[PDB]
Amino acid sequence: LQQSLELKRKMLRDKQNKKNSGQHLPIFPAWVYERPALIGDFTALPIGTLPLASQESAVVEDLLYVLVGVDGRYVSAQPLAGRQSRTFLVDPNLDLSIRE
Amino acid sequence: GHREEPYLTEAGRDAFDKFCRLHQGELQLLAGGVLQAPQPVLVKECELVKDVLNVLIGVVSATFSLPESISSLLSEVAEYGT
Repeated sequence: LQQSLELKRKMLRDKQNKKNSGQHLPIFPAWVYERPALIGDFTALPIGTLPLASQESAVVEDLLYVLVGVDGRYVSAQPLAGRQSRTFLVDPNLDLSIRE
Repeated sequence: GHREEPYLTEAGRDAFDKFCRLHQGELQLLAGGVLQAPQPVLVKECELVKDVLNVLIGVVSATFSLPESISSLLSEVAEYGT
């Protein structure tokens, strides 16, 4: 997240040197990269002890939200913000046959 | 009248469990107590078929780690899942 901002300035100097007529090449403002809400991915019951044909409906609803990036009802996006890496932590207890 | 009452090849699914239990307890007494094999029942019919279908997803029952004639029927589909 913070580390990309270095790369941009280092390259801006090189392409400013490369042309002798292109003066003051433009860039996009900082908050377009900084904000984690402008990108796609930014009480609670123990679901494991529930019957099977209710667990199935609950988990398909949560996973369908997780596909478009937004956090589900039992899946938290771990704060590994920035680069092309991301992890998710799913609710520990569920019936095993669904869980695999 | 008071109804002749069935015999032990006509009644099943209650008498099957009773007789399986009887056959089992007879066997353990005739051995000495070293032929121990818990549960002359488990599961059901439809619930057992659902469990067998789930074994193809990758789960096992309790006799493998990766009614008593169910083991012979079950091995045939368990080896398919594996």
